[PDB]
Amino acid sequence: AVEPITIADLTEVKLDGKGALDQLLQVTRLHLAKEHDAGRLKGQEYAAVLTGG
Amino acid sequence: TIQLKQVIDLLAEGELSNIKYVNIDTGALVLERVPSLIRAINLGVLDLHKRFLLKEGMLKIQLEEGRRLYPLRPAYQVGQKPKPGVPQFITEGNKLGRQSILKIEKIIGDNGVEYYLNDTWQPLNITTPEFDVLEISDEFYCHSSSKTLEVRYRRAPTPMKICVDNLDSWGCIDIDLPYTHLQALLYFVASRCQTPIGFMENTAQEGFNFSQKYEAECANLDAQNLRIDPVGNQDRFTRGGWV
Repeated sequence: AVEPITIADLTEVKLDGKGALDQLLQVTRLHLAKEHDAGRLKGQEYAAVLTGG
Repeated sequence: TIQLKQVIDLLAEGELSNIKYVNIDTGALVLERVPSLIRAINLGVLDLHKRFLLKEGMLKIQLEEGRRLYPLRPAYQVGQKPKPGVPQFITEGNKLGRQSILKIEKIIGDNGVEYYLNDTWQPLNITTPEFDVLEISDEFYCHSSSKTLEVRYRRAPTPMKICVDNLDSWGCIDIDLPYTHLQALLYFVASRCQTPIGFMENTAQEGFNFSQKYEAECANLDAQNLRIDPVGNQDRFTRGGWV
């Protein structure tokens, strides 16, 4: 009953992977994308927030 | 003096790329806020026509003795809709729209004489009480000897009507401008659209910067003299006496 948690479990290198880091980044991207689609973000705060986070 | 709307939108992509108007965040392609973009562009064109002449028009009024007020509205113009309560006395000239008369400039009779406009106490003065109406006094009828009038005025084009079925193409629409004032119109629209967005230090000033560039470009066009400019050379020697 010992499943070894590995780097693949944390994150595989692909952008669309299923790693925890990957999916957290994806949900952050979705929230920012909706914010930009509404008239509330320019295309530069989008990058600033992500890089900070 | 025409430009395809297609080219305009493709270029405005290069300066509205930051914001919602034209881009999905992924695969930046034009959205369908094209109606709002058109409504902004029409205002820009009107402003440019305010700042420079770029156009002028002509009418021809057939006088009627005993009349006091002649309004210039698209219900009195030949070829328009003949409202029964009004007699259609504007018999010739550019088709009249809602925004066509920016200012009346010259009034020329059938004899070649030139009457006076808003010059009080002049012999045969014509007064505009409401900026689109000619008030003709009775002394004019007493000494007129003219059965018709010719009017010249500063024009602005009539925008083309967009339609929900026309949302198919939107690229056959033709803006009415020379290309120079296109380069200026780009900055105008960009400023107007970018003003109400942004909360970072450098991103809160894009609207102001675009306004500044718009003013600079207008000044440059004035300096280069790319608009119509009549210059007067009277005779002064045929009155009899100055020779």
